[PDB]
Amino acid sequence: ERVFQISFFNLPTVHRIRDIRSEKIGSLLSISGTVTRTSEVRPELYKASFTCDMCRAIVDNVEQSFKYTEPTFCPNPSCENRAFWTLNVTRSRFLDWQKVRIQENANEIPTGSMPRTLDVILRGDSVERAKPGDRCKFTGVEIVVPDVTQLGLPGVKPSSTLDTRGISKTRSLGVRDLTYKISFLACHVISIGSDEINELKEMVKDEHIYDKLVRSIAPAVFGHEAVKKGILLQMLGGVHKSTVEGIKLRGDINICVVGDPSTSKSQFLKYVVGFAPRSVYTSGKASSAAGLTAAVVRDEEGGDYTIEAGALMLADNGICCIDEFDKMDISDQVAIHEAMEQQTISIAKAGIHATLNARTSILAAANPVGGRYNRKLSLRGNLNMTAPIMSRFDLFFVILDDCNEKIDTELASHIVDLHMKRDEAIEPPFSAEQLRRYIKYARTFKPILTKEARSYLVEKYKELRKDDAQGFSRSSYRITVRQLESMIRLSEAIARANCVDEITPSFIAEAYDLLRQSIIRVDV
Amino acid sequence: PLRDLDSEHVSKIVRLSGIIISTSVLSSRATYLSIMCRNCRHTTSITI
Amino acid sequence: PNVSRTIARELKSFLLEYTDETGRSVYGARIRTLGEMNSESLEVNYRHLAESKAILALFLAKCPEEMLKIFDLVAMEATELHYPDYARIHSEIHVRISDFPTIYSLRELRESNLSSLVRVTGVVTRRTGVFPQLKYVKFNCLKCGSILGPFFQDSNEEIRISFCTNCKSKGPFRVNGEKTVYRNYQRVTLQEAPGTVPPGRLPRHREVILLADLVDVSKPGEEVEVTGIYKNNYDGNLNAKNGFPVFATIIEANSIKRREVFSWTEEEEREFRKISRDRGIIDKIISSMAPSIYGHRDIKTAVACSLFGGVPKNVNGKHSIRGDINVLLLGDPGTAKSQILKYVEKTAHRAVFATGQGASAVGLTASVRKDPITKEWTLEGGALVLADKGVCLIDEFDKMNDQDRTSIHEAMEQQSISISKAGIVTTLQARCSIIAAANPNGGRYNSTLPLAQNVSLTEPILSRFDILCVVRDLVDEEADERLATFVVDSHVRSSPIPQELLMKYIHYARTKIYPKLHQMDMDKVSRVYADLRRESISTGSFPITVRHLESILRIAESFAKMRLSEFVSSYDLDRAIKVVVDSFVDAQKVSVRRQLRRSFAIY
Amino acid sequence: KSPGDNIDFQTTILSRFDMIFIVKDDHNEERDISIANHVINIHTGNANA
Amino acid sequence: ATTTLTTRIPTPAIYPTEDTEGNKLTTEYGYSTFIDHQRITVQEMPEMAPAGQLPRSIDVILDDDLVDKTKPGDRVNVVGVFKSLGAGGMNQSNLIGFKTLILGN
Amino acid sequence: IHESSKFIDQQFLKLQEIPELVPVGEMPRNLTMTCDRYLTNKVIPGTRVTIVGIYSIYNSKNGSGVAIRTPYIKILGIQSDVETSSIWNSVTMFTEEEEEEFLQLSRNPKLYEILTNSIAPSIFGNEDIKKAIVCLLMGGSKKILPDGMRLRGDINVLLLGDPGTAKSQLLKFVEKVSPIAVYTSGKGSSAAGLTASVQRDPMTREFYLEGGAMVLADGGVVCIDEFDKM
Ligand SMILES: Nc1ncnc2c1ncn2[C@@H]1O[C@H](COP(=O)(O)OP(=O)(O)O)[C@@H](O)[C@H]1O
Ligand SMILES: Nc1ncnc2c1ncn2[C@@H]1O[C@H](COP(=O)(O)OP(=O)(O)O)[C@@H](O)[C@H]1O
Ligand SMILES: Nc1ncnc2c1ncn2[C@@H]1O[C@H](COP(=O)(O)OP(=O)(O)O)[C@@H](O)[C@H]1O
Ligand SMILES: [Zn+2]
Ligand SMILES: [Zn+2]
Repeated sequence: ERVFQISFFNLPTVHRIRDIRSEKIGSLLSISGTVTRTSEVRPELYKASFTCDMCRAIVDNVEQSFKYTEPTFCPNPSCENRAFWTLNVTRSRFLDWQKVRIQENANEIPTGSMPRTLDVILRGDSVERAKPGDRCKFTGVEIVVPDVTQLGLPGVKPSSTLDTRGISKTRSLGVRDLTYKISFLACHVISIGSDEINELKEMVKDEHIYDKLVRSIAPAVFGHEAVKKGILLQMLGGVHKSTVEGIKLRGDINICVVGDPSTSKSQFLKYVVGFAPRSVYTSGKASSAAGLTAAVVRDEEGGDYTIEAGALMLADNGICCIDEFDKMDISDQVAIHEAMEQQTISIAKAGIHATLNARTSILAAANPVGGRYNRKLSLRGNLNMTAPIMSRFDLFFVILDDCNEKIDTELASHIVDLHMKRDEAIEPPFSAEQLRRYIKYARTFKPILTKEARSYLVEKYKELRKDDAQGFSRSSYRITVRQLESMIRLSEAIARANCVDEITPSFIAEAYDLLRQSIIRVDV
Repeated sequence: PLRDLDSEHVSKIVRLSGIIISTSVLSSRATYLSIMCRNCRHTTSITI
Repeated sequence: PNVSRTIARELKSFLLEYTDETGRSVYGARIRTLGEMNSESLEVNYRHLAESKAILALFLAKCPEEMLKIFDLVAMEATELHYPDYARIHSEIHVRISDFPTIYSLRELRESNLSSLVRVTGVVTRRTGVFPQLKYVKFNCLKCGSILGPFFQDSNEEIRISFCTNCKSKGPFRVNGEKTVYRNYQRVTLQEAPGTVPPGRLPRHREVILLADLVDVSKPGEEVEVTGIYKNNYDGNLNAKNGFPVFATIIEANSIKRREVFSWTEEEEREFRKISRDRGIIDKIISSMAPSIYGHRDIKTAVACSLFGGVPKNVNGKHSIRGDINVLLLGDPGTAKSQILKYVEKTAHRAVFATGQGASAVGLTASVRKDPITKEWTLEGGALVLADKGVCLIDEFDKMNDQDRTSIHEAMEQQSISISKAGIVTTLQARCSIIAAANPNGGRYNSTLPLAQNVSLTEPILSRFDILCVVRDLVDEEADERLATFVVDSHVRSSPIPQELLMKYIHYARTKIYPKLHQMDMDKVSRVYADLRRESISTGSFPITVRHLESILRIAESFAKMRLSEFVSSYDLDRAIKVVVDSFVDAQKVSVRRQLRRSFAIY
Repeated sequence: KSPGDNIDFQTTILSRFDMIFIVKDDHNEERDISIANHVINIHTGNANA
Repeated sequence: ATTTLTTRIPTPAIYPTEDTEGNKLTTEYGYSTFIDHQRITVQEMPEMAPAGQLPRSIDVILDDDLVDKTKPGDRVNVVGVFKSLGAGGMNQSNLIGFKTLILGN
Repeated sequence: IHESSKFIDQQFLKLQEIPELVPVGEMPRNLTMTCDRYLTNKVIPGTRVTIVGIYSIYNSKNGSGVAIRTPYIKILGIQSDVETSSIWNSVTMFTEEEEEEFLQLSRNPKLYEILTNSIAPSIFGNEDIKKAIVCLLMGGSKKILPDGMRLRGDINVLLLGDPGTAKSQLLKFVEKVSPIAVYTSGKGSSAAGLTASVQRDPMTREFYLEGGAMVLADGGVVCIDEFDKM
């Protein structure tokens, strides 16, 4: 009852896998990148019993990495053929074994090269410490593995043969092709990339931090407090399991950002993907449903099937930045909306049916039919996305631009003042060094409603919906129950934002005024 | 119904119903064949 | 190992001795019921034998596969003295080990867990086969006139024999299918359930074997828990694995449970009779049609009548009259129109939740098309074939193309769907009821225009629906007093007939009751019709027509089925006629309001 | 322009059908009782059968 | 198999690359003789067919002469012998039965 | 010695559980089915059948479990619903006691007025329609003129009106009484076309006539509805 695993970590350097060189084979090496798949954890044969078919004699001492079949001695030397054995499945050791696929870091790909991938394999208690879709660091052994598909490549291939000298008068010539791939074998993993509570407490005790967060959730963007609130609130959840029936709810919040081009609306998506650890970014034209939703690899490499970490299965528990949303097709937006009519996702091919978990927020950037925002149209007409996918958005933010010289000189200054090297023009009140960790304290807070709030909230939906009587002035879309449901799950976001366990209606009035601000004029 | 077929009563007579999807080809099988040895010049016959 | 002899007699003594509550030897009940139903399975609780002698439970955990050698013999030994010659019809008894403590997530099964008993969580998917495979093996021999006697087959590997009872000989041995006897085998895919997976990881999945008539006791898409033994399945075709010798594991299932068929019975049927006579159950049933909202009875009344349907009849070999009642649900998108029929998919029997094109298990088309495994060819019927007795639930009825519109129209028109594709020619029964959900063009109801102008659909597909249900906005202080409270109550908290009796009462009626009407006084329908028919042509633009009268009879008898009457009561028509006229009148322009007063004469 | 057919269909109706029958009559008070009372005698009491 | 109607004893002779005496050889291509082989597959005429069913078709082998006088899509009548040649299954090892075809005369 | 040997025909069939009653969660299962001698060609794909058979076991060259076999049925006889749908097969060999009574029916004077009384139990009035429909089912003057330019015997009848008034119903009964009747619509129907459709056979890639109402209805009336939507 004994096996060991040993790791060396914190090596002095990181080698980008483009600079893998065969001069290092069998050496220790430091690697990092993006994990693109994992695989089913499997037994590796390690030490196993092998039994002769000719007599009850057995051997347990093993040859195991390759060549795993043929020990050279039988504990009685005489056999009618000594060399060959059968295994046993009963008396064997085994160790847990896993393959994961790692991809080159998009920050350091060569010009015009593609993001190189290579195969990296795990043994023992290091298994199940990789996670798809995120930065990882490794240390371990520069292994090499036989590869057949290199047949048809240029250059000579080295072929081995057994010699013919000094044996006489006794592929029958004995020949083999030894052509190899360079996988990696990793012994250590970490998910790269005290006085903290004395800061977390220190901020929540202060009265302003919400307004500091609103003007620091995207420091470089000028004005646009509306969207800043929206995104800050979008990083915060609402109780999804809030039912008695045993069916869950869309506790998370969805947002769309809209306006004429040359709005900085696209910058937010870069800031978010630069900042929110469970975030990813898509151009939304260059996409397919089979890349947002997980693909499958069809039972290849002798294992069973494996599931491919689609971009919208990833960004569980967070934000997907779908830039230029409207240039998606009918196919993948319906794939989305079937993944919003249910939190779940379902997949079928080859008869293998899988239902994935999902729970996600979408941040969508969209553009009018002509780019220019038609003030005189409803958002349904202007935006041109069908009503079901225009539903299930808690808010739309809309931006319209024109010359306002008092601002334009301050904006122009803000752009040009930015082009002085790393200057403080975008200095927030406080930085990410506490903001992310404070958000995690806010997440695990899980706050609750109050009697006076709910009794008052029921009247503000009357107040809201009454504005559609005498409607179609300062009103541009229908108001229905989903706006009450939107208003509920914003109540937890501010309650999380303030770290207040049991909300008061004077805070929910700020979410109500955000729903108001979101509405728009129309011509009478 | 096929749903109630079981390894129970394998090679008993079974009564069941459905829709015929397809009907393939009228393949050809023997019922008498006459046979000669190519070296013994010797003849037999087999029936099934 | 001869120690098993000690274990056998210890558990033999256990089975017969074990009194636990009221002093009863509950296994006498377990085994007599085992016998008289010809059950292959005993049921065993880990807590009971572990409370007796924990070393049995440890041995079972450590090495169940050998331990199960002993249980089946001892239970048969007990069984054979309880039932003489039971060994004639049943060869052996399996024991369903149950109540096993160490539940694992399907993720963390690893290197030591194999060759041991385990309880695991997942969702059943990809049921494939029910096939036979070996349990008793015998072979012919060519070189002598007789066979090889019975060899048992171990599940994991084949067998080979040299010896022959007449000779030692080279020539082949082959399976004597004149005697060989086969267990039941099935391959199942088990997948971790979505709602218990930590953030961002993907549900690991395993391949599961069900045996011993446990084939066909689960259907996919439900959470299932099982007791079984996990093992590496060496089975040949494995040297082909390049690189490391990495072995595909499997779970072999002992017991399988659906908890984590529904039918009417003598002790239960009769209470529905007394209930069926108690005081106006119809409006009490309309209340239990929707627990999650306050809502409104005008839709619920239509849904309940579809769930009971009508009576199909023929006029001496032809003239089919549709038993099915069909419904169209319409109104502004914010009103609940999917959730209500989502309850129907629970509460109904043989009921399907169809949707046009993708993310739908059935596409509303009858088709002949590929299946990958063996490139097998089979029909997939439309949902209207899959629900031929019951009801097809269609969401976003407007959002369909040509083909998936002509299909429903052909089904409504004449209840049978053609096939004439891939060389197969058939007409398939599609005698299925419909609840359809639709949305107005532009969302706002636009009450100043008729429904056939408000919706994109034209009158003849629209007229195949006898019942049209409409909802508009309600601005006033009712809705904001009620609805917000029922909505917020759902979040705040995290008279009707109970649901299980309700869903049972529909199935008990439909499988029994065919309520006639007798022509003593029913002629008055023609008199009320002769009024309402003529009077809508003059003041309104769209007609009232025999297709409506036809539906009045078939809606009235539904409440007679709900009443469980022998025949249509004179005022079952009074329920139906209000339910029809508030379909027609609500379908008109706001200028219809005259017809509310004119019809109030009978209301 | 319009969906479906076009006035051209005026030819195939009159030229290629050997009889065309146009069958509407207008809500006659006794007719809708005559047919109704016959149609009642269909649905149950089977008097037509 | 296609030169006599009767199942003549097979003669799997070997192409001679060496003389009986052991010498080398060369090939006099065009003092050797050749013949055209063709097979054409005929399916039931679609207007007599009980329509709705699948097509069913059989393979016709043509010797040197008739090779030039068929083309796809034309209505063709053939006469010949519906031989059932080879020995599938019962010889060699394993089902699908004998290869059936017409020798077109 | 093939030229002194005797052979027989056998056939492979597949039967699947009727899609009207199968699990909502998955595809139907099916069984490989085989039959020999005169039992061949008795059945047409898409007919509804009961098989009596030997449920038997064979080995499949898969590529399935560690050791397993595949089930099959040897048919040892077969029967059916009397004929599925309308199929071009028909019987001309009427019996002596039918001609005897059809002749006696012909010698009723009222016979035309009896059929107009007969072709509609339910429908009220519309005599001027039913009278014409009786004239339809009889065909007409089929005339093989010597130049080949034959003229149709059949007649074409159009029903037009506002809905109701049996304009669709009257076809349904015609689909009962008439030999090899077919009922379809404009735009065809689900997995059926109105008119002759050709496509390749997915295997052996042979062009063939798939189907259509006008192809199946060879020798009878076609019933069409929604005739504007062509
Ligand atoms: N308020 C602002 N803050 C920072 N950059 C801005 C602002 N307004 C405009 N920009 C400019 O807009 C560019 C970002 O592109 P963007 O306007 O988001 O494209 P699109 O309008 O297509 O989304 C940046 O180069 C930036 O200089
Ligand atoms: N009065 C109400 N009470 C509770 N829930 C409601 C109410 N009205 C609407 N809903 C919710 O809103 C949803 C309505 O969606 P639905 O109208 O079916 O979508 P679509 O308009 O796309 O068909 C339902 O799922 C329901 O849960
Ligand atoms: N002359 C009639 N006699 C009896 N019932 C009729 C008559 N005309 C119409 N109906 C009624 O109309 C319904 C059939 O509608 P139908 O007219 O076939 O649809 P469409 O309007 O599309 O032709 C039947 O339920 C039947 O009761
Ligand atoms: Zn040995
Ligand atoms: Zn022998």
